Amino acid sequence: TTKFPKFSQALASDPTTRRIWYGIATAHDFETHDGMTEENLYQKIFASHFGHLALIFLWTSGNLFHVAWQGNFEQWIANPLKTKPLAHAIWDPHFGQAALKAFTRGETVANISYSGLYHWWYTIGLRNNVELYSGALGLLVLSAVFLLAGWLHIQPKFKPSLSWFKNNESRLNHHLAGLFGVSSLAWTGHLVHVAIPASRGQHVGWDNFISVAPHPAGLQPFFTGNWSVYAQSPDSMQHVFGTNQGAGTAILTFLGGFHPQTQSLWLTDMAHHHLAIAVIFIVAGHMYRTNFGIGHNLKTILEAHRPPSGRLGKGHIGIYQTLTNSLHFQLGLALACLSVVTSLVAQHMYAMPPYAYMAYDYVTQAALYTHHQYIAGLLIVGAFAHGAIFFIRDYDPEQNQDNVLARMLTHKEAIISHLSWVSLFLGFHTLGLYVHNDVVVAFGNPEKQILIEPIFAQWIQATSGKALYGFHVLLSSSTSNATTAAQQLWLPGWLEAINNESNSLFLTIGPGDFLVHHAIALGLHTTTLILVKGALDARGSKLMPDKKDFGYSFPCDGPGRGGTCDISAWDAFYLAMFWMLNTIGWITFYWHWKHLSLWQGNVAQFNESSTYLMGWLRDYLWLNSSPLINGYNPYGMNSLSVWAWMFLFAHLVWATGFMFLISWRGYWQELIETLAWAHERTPLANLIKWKDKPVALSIVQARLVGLVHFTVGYILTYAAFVIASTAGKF
Amino acid sequence: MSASYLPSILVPTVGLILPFATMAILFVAIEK
Amino acid sequence: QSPAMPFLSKPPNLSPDMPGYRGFDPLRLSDAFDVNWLLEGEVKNGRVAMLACLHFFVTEYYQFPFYAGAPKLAAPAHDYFVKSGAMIQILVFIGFLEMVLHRGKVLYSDMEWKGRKPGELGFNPLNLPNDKAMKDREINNGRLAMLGFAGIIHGEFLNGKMPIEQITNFQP
Amino acid sequence: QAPSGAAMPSMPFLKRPSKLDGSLPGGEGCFDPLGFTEVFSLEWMREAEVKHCRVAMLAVLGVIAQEFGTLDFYHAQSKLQLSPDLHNQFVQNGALQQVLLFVCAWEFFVGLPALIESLEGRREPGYFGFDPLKLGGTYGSAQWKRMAAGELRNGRLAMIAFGGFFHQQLLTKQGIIEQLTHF
Amino acid sequence: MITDNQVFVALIMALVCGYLAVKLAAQL
Amino acid sequence: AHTVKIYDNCIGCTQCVRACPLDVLEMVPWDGCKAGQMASAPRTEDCVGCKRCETACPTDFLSIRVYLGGETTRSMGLAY
Ligand code: CLA
Ligand code: CLA
Ligand code: CLA
Ligand code: CLA
Ligand code: CLA
Ligand code: CLA
Ligand SMILES: CC1=C(/C=C/C(C)=C/C=C/C(C)=C/C=C/C=C(C)/C=C/C=C(C)/C=C/C2=C(C)C[C@@H](O)CC2(C)C)C(C)(C)C[C@H](O)C1
Ligand SMILES: CC1=C(/C=C/C(C)=C\C=C/C(C)=C/C=C/C=C(C)/C=C/C=C(C)/C=C/C2=C(C)C[C@@H](O)CC2(C)C)C(C)(C)C[C@H](O)C1
Ligand SMILES: CC1=C(/C=C/C(C)=C/C=C/C(C)=C/C=C/C=C(C)/C=C/C=C(C)/C=C/C2=C(C)CCCC2(C)C)C(C)(C)CCC1
Ligand SMILES: CC1=C(/C=C/C(C)=C/C=C/C(C)=C/C=C/C=C(C)/C=C/C=C(C)/C=C/C2=C(C)CCCC2(C)C)C(C)(C)CCC1
Ligand code: SF4
Ligand code: SF4
Repeated sequence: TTKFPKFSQALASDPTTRRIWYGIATAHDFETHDGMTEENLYQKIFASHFGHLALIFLWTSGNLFHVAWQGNFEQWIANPLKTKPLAHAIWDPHFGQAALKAFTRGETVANISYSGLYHWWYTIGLRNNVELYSGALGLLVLSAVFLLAGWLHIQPKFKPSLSWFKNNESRLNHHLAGLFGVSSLAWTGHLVHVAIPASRGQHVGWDNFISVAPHPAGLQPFFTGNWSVYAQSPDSMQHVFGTNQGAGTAILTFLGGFHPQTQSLWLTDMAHHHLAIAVIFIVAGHMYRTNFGIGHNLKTILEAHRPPSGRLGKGHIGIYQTLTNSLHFQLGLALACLSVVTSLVAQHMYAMPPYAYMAYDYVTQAALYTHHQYIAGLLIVGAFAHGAIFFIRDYDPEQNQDNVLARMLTHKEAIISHLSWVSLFLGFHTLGLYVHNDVVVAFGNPEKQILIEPIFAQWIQATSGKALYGFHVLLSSSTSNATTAAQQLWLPGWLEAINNESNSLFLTIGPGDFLVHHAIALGLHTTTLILVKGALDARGSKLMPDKKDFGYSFPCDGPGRGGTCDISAWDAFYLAMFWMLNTIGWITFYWHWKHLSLWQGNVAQFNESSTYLMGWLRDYLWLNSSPLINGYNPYGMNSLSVWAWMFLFAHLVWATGFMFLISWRGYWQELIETLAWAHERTPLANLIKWKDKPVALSIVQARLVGLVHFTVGYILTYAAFVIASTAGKF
Repeated sequence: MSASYLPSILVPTVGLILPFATMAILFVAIEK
Repeated sequence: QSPAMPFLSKPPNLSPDMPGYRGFDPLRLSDAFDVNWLLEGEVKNGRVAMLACLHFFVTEYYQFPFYAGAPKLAAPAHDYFVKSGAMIQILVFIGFLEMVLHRGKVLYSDMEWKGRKPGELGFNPLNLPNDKAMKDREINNGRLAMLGFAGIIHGEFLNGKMPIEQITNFQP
Repeated sequence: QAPSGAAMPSMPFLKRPSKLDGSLPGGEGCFDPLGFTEVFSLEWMREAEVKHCRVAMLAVLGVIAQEFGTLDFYHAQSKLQLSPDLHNQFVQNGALQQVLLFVCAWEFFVGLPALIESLEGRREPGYFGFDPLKLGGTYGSAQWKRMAAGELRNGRLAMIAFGGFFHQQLLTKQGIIEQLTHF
Repeated sequence: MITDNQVFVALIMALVCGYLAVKLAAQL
Repeated sequence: AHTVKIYDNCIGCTQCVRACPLDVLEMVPWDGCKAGQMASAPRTEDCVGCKRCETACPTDFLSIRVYLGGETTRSMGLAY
């Protein structure tokens, strides 16, 4: 604790540049820090959590403040379909005059926003820059508060005990009823009091919200139980959003489908959704036994779920202790569920646009889908990484004897071998069918293509009421008890939306959609295979039966026993990242091309070209690259210059990653030795001495540095393309 | 914007002065 | 315990020997930073603000003949002499003085106080009495000048009005 | 019957809170049935109570004083002091903007240092040693405790009173003094 | 439109977050 | 430094000691195996962690095990 890093004496004693790198890379692995106790670990994490939350509120503050100060929110409200929202001003003294003009948006040099903040803020009732700014100040206070809380809870009297941190039943009650439930109840309050009034051109703010009742009938219906009153007189189908013209009085409805003007969910549906959700969460958070002698014990629930056959051995006996005592098990489950939520957000927000006019902001739609699927992809890789770490660091076989978790390890070869089978099957046949299609199309015979109708997915569209395919099942059947039950509620609005081919609600699907879905299945299964193999072999294999003794991350076990490069569970994380990027690539390529085709009104292009891979390269990548790569050229530059420059930058970063991934350490260490030699023997230069002996990056470090360049290049390349291709085209 | 001078002060600060100060501070911190 | 704020404990790193000590440090910046640096920073920010307050007071019934036809308002003046190329000569000259007075050790890491208490830069040509309560008189004038200067420039930005015109009979 | 050991004086059926021993100036009852002091810092809660007491007391007197008469240059259109209408006016005037600045200044440069000192256990919550006229006496005397107990009892009453003030004015749309005079 | 005063009020509150952030950072 | 451990299944074949390019290891008398000798790791301050010893060990699993630890001038194989 007398040289960086203070938390590792083993690193601090390292006389080489490795000390600095490993200091940075291990700074947050609190468990492995010198003299770390379980109590200090939890308390450090809790305080770090306050830091991270404060960061989220400062970032959000920044976005509100920049739009308030430098944006065109007020001008965008006036004309949301034509006006481009501004992110923030550019001040760059490297700009030539031509670049200042190219990026001039009105009277300001500025970036256009593709984050959808204007659409969201406008939908939730924000109407002017002073309201945004008030938001910014409000969130600076929230940041400051969390920084105070963070600071308080690492002061001796305010450090919570380990028993506090392992109070599962209490945290679940509060998080369900309070964090989810009451937040959703309070948010309902915002929609009913502020957002819905704002949608009907009625200003409700801090100035008047005490006096201005969000419904004419007040709270008399709510206490008399005459709740139908709140659903009467919804906004007409002629309602001009932000105005009273065709406005209703309803605050809670079940209209289904879209506001025809804003092509977004009804605010009164979203109000009533959140009321329903709030109640479900408040009830759900009264499940678990705290201090009042009612509710469930989570251990008692788990221990009871042992099938009497003995087919799951001891069932869930021991799982309670295993989960409660492992932060990595907890982080794994949390990342797994959050990943799924992030993917569901991506899928549901494009299909059922919540925000006024954002269906028309094509760049924002594409940006948001892509952003969230890459976050979801990172989260699920992380979930499995912490699954693997859990197995090495926290899993005790003796405490999990013959339970569901121990039984996974018992048949790991059955699991891995079957994931291998499904991956091989999907890979052979998906690549096979695409290559069949490419060859017969290349030979001028597209009628010889294997074009398998996605009839199961088409049948599901028909169950939700899509008439197009000729199936008359459930909601697409007039006589179904499913149809008749919903006819007076959401079904008219929903059927209108689902049978409209202009929106993204249950897009029409054909053979193109069949093939890419099997590509997506291949990617999910293979990424899963790598991560699961990583987790189930983390503790040991036939090649390294004592792997758990070497920990999550180590270079290898040397060239003996045939050679052991990339044997650590960390190496499975490293390999899975490539497959995650590849898979999210296929997903987001598919989303983007399907939407470009829809938005152009040339669905036929996607339908015909998507069934062979040259179609993707030519009609998606090559065709849509033109606006991007002409951001600058010999004749001049335009506002896409920054995406053109970023695009090349990202290709460079991607390719630089290959150096670290392909060329390994020994080459570099030998080269550095000659440079050290040269420096010491060069006059004048040799008066200057390094304090840290320069060495080549470590074996694992280069995998990480290579993967970061690869990942950054991968993401920035696609970001520049998906933005510039969409912005350039519309 | 209203305070259109501010980017002329803060972008150099965040972009040149503060990164040099931070690099200088971290250099001394990791070399002592 | 703190003389200025009895309800708060005394700032430990502060001492009564230091000039202008009231034990006033509610934020405890004397814990965060070396007192010798803060002390040096205080007197300097003072000495600079002192000259800044005089600058505004003199250039108002005068403005040196050879620079005549320049606005005496803070921001317009700054913009004029930067365009002129006078402020860049002053910047390098102040830069020169800073290196000369501190004798190379200019960094918070480097600056040292071997045989000099904070503020003692070895500038006493008239040879007036230093080691006494005269340091507290410099500090009080410096502290007042720092708030003074802040009051001038904010008055200059608010209603575009002269320092001496403000104290006649005006309200917004 | 009563509980076995030490019982809460204010509620003889409930057990006495662990931290509240009856010694505090305005805490003879040891009144904490919901058990806030069992989970929260007493020094924090005391600082908050005394802060609320002093803000509430000024605010209750402020309403009464502003009702009786307001200054001319402050063109107060609303006669209801705890109305949104009046609050909104003196935000736009910049009057509440000015007192916000010096309240925020106090809280950041005085109140927050003062709170942190109390959590460390080097300051009695609420103590700023402000007694120019010496209407309390020596710090820690029986006279000081009587005034300390008096501060809370007056403050707790003002805190509740301000609830009555706000809510009654919101229904009736009448002054607190106007309501007393007219039924 | 956001006034010079509003931008500077934001900056002092961001300064306060800076102070509180450094306080937390220094302790963690 | 690296940690080098010898487990009881060592058959005293000497192959790890012959393989070690840093002279970390030596053979010591021992009654536990027929060879009458066991590998020993007395000079692990000189161990570079090359695992030539493990490569040479014929037992299943290994009787000699190298746990890479805290890096030093010596362990990093630096001639500067
Ligand atoms: C912000 C207001 C506030 C705060 C922070 C405190 C804080 C405190 N009070 Mg005080 N008290 C208050 C208002 C407050 N009081 C008022 C208005 C009265 C008059 C009724 C009292 C009467 C009182 C007595 C007689 C005693 C205390 C005592 C205390 C101390 C111990 C109890 C506790 O932990 O806090 C309570 C923490 C809170 C956050 C307040 C509760 C707020 C929640 C949201 C509940 C809302 C209740 C609502 C008004 C309906 C009440 C009806 C029914 C449920 C009873 C603690 C310093 C004890 C002491 O030791 O004195 C020094 C003591 O003996 N208080
Ligand atoms: C009402 C009681 C309550 C509340 C409100 C919270 C709230 C919180 N606690 Mg918990 N906590 C509680 C009681 C409570 N706690 C109790 C009693 C215990 C002890 C038994 C704990 C023990 C505890 C620990 C040990 C930790 C927390 C942490 C947290 C924070 C989690 C991070 C976060 O901000 O999530 C925000 C969550 C939501 C907003 C919920 C919804 C999120 C899902 C994914 C919905 C999808 C989003 C939705 C559609 C909205 C979209 C918004 C917009 C962009 C359109 C959060 C502030 C962590 C922390 O960070 O502390 C600093 C932490 O480490 N708590
Ligand atoms: C999840 C719940 C939630 C969320 C995310 C929002 C979000 C928002 N609200 Mg809404 N609102 C809500 C619930 C919510 N509200 C509830 C329950 C009501 C009561 C029915 C309102 C009534 C309301 C009004 C009257 C107004 C808003 C406005 C806003 C916008 C700016 C808010 C701001 O500057 O505060 C910054 C954030 C904080 C201060 C966070 C910390 C929260 C503190 C600790 C709690 C105190 C709440 C509040 C700030 C002050 C209470 C006032 C008091 C008289 C009751 C923002 C979009 C304003 C707007 O401009 O609309 C477009 C506006 O005028 N809201
Ligand atoms: C809530 C989310 C969360 C939390 C609390 C943790 C916590 C932890 N993780 Mg986990 N993890 C997560 C999500 C999370 N992770 C996700 C989403 C993934 C998938 C990516 C992982 C994958 C993962 C692996 C593979 C490992 C961990 C490890 C750890 C431990 C800390 C390692 C460390 O010191 O980091 C320090 C981190 C760094 C020094 C990386 C710096 C930032 C990177 C390189 C991005 C650089 C971006 C670049 C600057 C942008 C360029 C811009 C361009 C324009 C130029 C810690 C327990 C490690 C561990 O030791 O556990 C045993 C470990 O090996 N995590
Ligand atoms: C285009 C690039 C590419 C391709 C085609 C593959 C293919 C494969 N990867 Mg690999 N992978 C890649 C890049 C690629 N990877 C990258 C960049 C990484 C990061 C290092 C990985 C890391 C990785 C890991 C960690 C894993 C995989 C696995 C797989 C297999 C997945 C299942 C499958 O699809 O089986 C079907 C097989 C194919 C599609 C391969 C091509 C088969 C060809 C078309 C047959 C050719 C026959 C024909 C007659 C021509 C003969 C030529 C002649 C000269 C003999 C598959 C062999 C996993 C696995 O092995 O699962 C079982 C696995 O765990 N990959
Ligand atoms: C926010 C980050 C930032 C900012 C504000 C700048 C700003 C500038 N850069 Mg850029 N630059 C940056 C990051 C940044 N750079 C990075 C990360 C790189 C690496 C890719 C570059 C690579 C780069 C190159 C290769 C060049 C620039 C140049 C410039 C200048 C062009 C405008 C001009 O015509 O001045 C013309 C010059 C002047 C008006 C003279 C002023 C020069 C400085 C400010 C002297 C100050 C002296 C002062 C007394 C002491 C302070 C010194 C220092 C501590 C600030 C401008 C000062 C050009 C330049 O002229 O630099 C000298 C140039 O050739 N930059
Ligand atoms: C807000 C504002 C106000 C501003 C008034 C505010 C409070 C006053 C602040 C100004 C301060 C006090 C100047 C500080 C005096 C500085 C002088 C210039 C010192 C001379 C040189 C000395 C003596 C030392 C050097 C030397 C030392 C080393 C010793 C020897 O070697 C000799 C020399 C070589 C001289 C109003 C009231 C005008 C109203 C307006 O409306 C708004
Ligand atoms: C809205 C807002 C405004 C004002 C905001 C703000 C000031 C409003 C303040 C409301 C407060 C003070 C209500 C307080 C509620 C009063 C409670 C309910 C009293 C306790 C209940 C009893 C019953 C318990 C006592 C007990 C009982 C059981 C009896 C005994 O036996 C024992 C004890 C233990 C004493 C404006 C004006 C700024 C405009 C802006 O536009 C928006
Ligand atoms: C007063 C005044 C002025 C000034 C002002 C200014 C200039 C300001 C500034 C400001 C600033 C300059 C600010 C700052 C800020 C900062 C912050 C707010 C930060 C944050 C942070 C956080 C939140 C976190 C972090 C972390 C990490 C990352 C690591 C460790 C841990 C932690 C978590 C801590 C003028 C001249 C106008 C004049 C008038 C008056
Ligand atoms: C390795 C490991 C780990 C990790 C893990 C993971 C990462 C996982 C994940 C996983 C996942 C990621 C999962 C998922 C799943 C999902 C599901 C299970 C779903 C289902 C669903 C359903 C059931 C549906 C239904 C429906 C439909 C379809 C329609 C209509 C409606 C309804 C609702 C009826 C842990 C940490 C644990 C620990 C250790 C080991
Ligand atoms: S790892 Fe290499 S240096 Fe170390 S004992 Fe084995 S052979 Fe010798
Ligand atoms: S190679 Fe293995 S079996 Fe042979 S002496 Fe060395 S440790 Fe023992």
